[PDB]
Amino acid sequence: ADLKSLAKRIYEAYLKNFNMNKVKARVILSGNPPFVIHDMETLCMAEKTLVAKLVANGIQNKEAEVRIFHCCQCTSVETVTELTEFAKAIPGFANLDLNDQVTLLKYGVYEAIFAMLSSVMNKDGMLVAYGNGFITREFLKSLRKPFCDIMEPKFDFAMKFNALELDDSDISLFVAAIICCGDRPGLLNVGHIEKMQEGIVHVLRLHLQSNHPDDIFLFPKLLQKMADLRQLVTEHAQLVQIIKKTESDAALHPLLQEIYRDMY
Ligand SMILES: CCCCCC#CCC#CCC#CCC#CCCCC(=O)O
Repeated sequence: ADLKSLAKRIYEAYLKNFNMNKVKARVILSGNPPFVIHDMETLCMAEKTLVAKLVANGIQNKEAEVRIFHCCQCTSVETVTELTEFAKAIPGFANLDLNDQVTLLKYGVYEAIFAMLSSVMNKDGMLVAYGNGFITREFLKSLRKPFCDIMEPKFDFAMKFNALELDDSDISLFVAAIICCGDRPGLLNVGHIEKMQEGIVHVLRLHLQSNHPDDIFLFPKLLQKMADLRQLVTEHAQLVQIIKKTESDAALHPLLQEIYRDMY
């Protein structure tokens, strides 16, 4: 009935459940300041401070590229936990069957992750380790294949996404819409999910109209970004499969393995 109140509920749930938001990220990115990781020396320095356990194995430590990939996985795993609690604020989600809830999150989490990753990215690098590290885009590109191909497509998406100049009130509803997709494979009650999707997308459309009167096409632009994210995730899963088969040391967190299993 009152779509403005619903938009605010989602926004407040977004601020409460995600450790990073765009406002907090910009404060850090503008200038315990973040340690800058721009080469192997500064990577090893940062690890010894921020993730000492990971490099406390002496000569048995993993290769630098594998340690980085492992840190990315940890971030993903944490964002999954945050996304699962955020989903409860979406009208109708908690009323869905448990199996449908799992399915929606299975296919949505990485689309949501790459969307929200844009908030901690600029053209030179990205915030990591809960805002305490900044790793340069060029360093990540300098890694040996195939690890240098992980983040660059995400930077490419983020640069265009950030040019839309969304704020957290927009992003929170966008992430909600990502989760409420009625065309996910294997859904039980597609009808109820489609109605849930229609409701949240209705809220998103009205919010964008009020919050961005200067950009009349912003809503269709974001619909297209949702399609772009789906393709970005499919391509990411393909890369993860190559790493799994060709990099014996690059262990995949079990929760993420289940997410990728039978996805695409
Ligand atoms: C001392 C800390 C050093 C940080 C090193 C670093 C780094 C780079 C980074 C980072 C943040 C992130 C993320 C989510 C993701 C993803 C896709 C890949 C994983 C997955 O497939 O889940």
